[PDB]
Amino acid sequence: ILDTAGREEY
Amino acid sequence: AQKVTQAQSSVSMPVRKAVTLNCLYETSWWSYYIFWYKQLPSKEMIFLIRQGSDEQNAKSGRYSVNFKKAAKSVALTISALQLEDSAKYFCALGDTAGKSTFGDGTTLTVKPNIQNPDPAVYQLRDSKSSDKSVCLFTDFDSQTNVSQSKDSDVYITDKCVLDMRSMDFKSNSAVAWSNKSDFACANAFNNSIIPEDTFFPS
Amino acid sequence: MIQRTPKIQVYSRHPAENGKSNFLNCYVSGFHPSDIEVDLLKNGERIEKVEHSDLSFSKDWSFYLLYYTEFTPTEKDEYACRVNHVTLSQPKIVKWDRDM
Amino acid sequence: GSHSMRYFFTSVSRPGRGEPRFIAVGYVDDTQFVRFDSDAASQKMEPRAPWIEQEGPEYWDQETRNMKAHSQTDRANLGTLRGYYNQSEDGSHTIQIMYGCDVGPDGRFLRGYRQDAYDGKDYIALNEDLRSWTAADMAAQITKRKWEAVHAAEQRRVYLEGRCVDGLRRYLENGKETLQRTDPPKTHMTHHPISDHEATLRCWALGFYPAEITLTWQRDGEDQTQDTELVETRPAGDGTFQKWAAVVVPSGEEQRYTCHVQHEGLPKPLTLRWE
Amino acid sequence: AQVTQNPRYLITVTGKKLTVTCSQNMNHEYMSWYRQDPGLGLRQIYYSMNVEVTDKGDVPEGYKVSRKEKRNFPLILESPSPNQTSLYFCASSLVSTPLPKETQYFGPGTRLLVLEDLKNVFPPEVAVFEPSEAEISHTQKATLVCLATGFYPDHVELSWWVNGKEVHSGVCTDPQPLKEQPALNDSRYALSSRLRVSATFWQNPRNHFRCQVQFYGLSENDEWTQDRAKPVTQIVSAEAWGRAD
Repeated sequence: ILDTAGREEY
Repeated sequence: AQKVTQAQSSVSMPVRKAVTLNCLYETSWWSYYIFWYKQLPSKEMIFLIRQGSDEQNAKSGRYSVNFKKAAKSVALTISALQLEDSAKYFCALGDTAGKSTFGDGTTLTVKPNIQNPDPAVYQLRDSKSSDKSVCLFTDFDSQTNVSQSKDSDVYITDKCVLDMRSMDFKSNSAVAWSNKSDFACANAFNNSIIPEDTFFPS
Repeated sequence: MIQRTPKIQVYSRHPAENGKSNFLNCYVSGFHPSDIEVDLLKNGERIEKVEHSDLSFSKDWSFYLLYYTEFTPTEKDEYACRVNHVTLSQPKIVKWDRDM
Repeated sequence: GSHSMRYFFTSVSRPGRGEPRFIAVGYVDDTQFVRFDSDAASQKMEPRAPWIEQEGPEYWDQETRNMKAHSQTDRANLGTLRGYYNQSEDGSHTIQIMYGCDVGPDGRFLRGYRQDAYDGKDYIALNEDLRSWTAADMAAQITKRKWEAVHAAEQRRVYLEGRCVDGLRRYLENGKETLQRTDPPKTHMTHHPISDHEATLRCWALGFYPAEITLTWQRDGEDQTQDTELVETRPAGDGTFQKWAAVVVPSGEEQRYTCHVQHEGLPKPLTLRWE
Repeated sequence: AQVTQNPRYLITVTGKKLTVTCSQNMNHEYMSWYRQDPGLGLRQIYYSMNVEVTDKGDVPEGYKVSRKEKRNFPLILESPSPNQTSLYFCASSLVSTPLPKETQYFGPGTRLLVLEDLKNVFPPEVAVFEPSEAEISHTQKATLVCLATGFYPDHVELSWWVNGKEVHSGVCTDPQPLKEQPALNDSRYALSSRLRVSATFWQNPRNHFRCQVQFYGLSENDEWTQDRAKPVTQIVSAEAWGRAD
């Protein structure tokens, strides 16, 4: 199950 | 199915006590969150607490969740009730990608501790007019229920708790009014069971 | 930018036995970037119905892919894998050697 | 007997071919179970192992939505990195991401991983304490400061120690028959004369699972890492793996060499000799 | 740190395109729209996990959204119809799955009413009813009652102002207006509120009491062809002064 997209902008 | 059920539509509990608001859900989601919300009479919506599907029982202030995963039940418990806890509480389910499903809510009424009751019915006249008047049923204790009018041209509100904060004094009241010629405060609350010692001014 | 050349291995899934149904594999690994072209050859001719695995990579970030097809080997039929990549001047042909 | 779950994301800018390509694959141990490809027709996360096909339509829709959100942020991150490195819109570039968790034999958390790469090299990685970041260069240092301000580490650690472990257990249960297997390697040796005074001994291991294996050559007990050639462990394509190790030996000295095979499926290590 | 919705109240006619804006300046990735019919829960319309990511909720039909920048998440109704009459909430949070102590923020709500025409919109009349002398001599307290009547729709806010300042101590307002003609769907409404003070406070003639009702009605640019005054957004008040015994 995937992690939730978020807090990963470079 | 995908459904959140709050089976009690209304609950009433005395100040300083504890209440438990139930929530059952059906879902095929196996990784999720349960949210609890508080909606004020102003309809302002306020997030309270979140319970993760893989977490221990959530706890925050006077709120706690009793999460029973196999039962799919996540009741919310509010401790040491205050009058400001009167609201409609919503239970909700959320997945791992922004989607959510709400239950339809439970209305919580926190009843004040009226320790010097003095039930009475008063007539109040308009600040400006010659005809207009209002009847006020006030100072009854919390166990009195005001019954809705069953007469179309008489208006009666539900009961209402005000708090004179500086005096540490609480009291209930309801208001009734009418355009009728024959309308009188002795008859206004006829369809409610009111205390036997209710003061009607001479 | 770092550029890595594919390493290429051609082999059968099971030990090769003439006349018995098998799978022919071409495993390309250690390459970067990810665009790559891979054919399986039978007697120098491109085999048509060829499948491949979904792109992934190893601990050092280089990619790997398996291309594969069903086949029944003989003593007369030569098999090979033909690979092209930005690190290669021309297609690279590695022959299937069953007795390796 | 520990286990793993891992996701491998690849996002490739294609200047001259429109939108970037977004790919992701998931693994439990050395078994793949899901895939996504923005070039494929479905636009959906798709099953790639039989024990994940039980998952219902809301699981696939939920995974597809998280893939779509991931792809948009990779789309923006390609542009950000182009600016950090003073590159061009005409250049193709690659972002790679790996993350996942290991559980023990009881099924509880043991370690978590999150690591990002740009054009085949480390860019930024979550450290082992899941509270700290290693930036590989000055560009990544900007990203590190951003991620310290927005509680990135905690956001990753909540997944790695939570949802990740809980999904891994579910999959290990649902695919228990295949995922708990341990196939020992079947071994043999070939012999190939190079000259009339030299020969190649090749030690073969076939049909083993999981993929991790050790093959070493000894010469009279001596570790022999002199001219010992070793290939990349490769997939059979039926769920098992293959490897070989070779050494060139002087003709007539064949029996002075031994091959040792270490695999989790072997009670004791195997020793092999050409005889 | 707040979620803003504009407008908070809107009365519009069937089929006239409208947009309700939602914004927050906390750099939140996640934003979501819901509608709440009376007595029910929140039904998700659309939500957005980050810039340029949108996804349908349970009830997307008749609605569109966009997410061009982090700050804004507008709700667009291409052709409003009466069954889109509802209370709309925008919510936001830093990420789509918040951390333990992280909050979901809600906007104040948008009361949207879609009508065939605006002919039934009516501002309230407001009256203040002075305390009875019998309550004063029986309790040494004095309750004022405010009554707002004849208004439609029920888009009102009632406040009490004593000597120029809003008060909440001693106030109780009905949680919901009631219908004056419960048989009609277009019934006008009434609302009541009480303010209780001490007898000595009511008996000081320099004390001033104002009941104020803010009515949210038509805008200036709404068309009006009727004889009576256009029922625009406005404040209606009634007052009383204290009186010596």
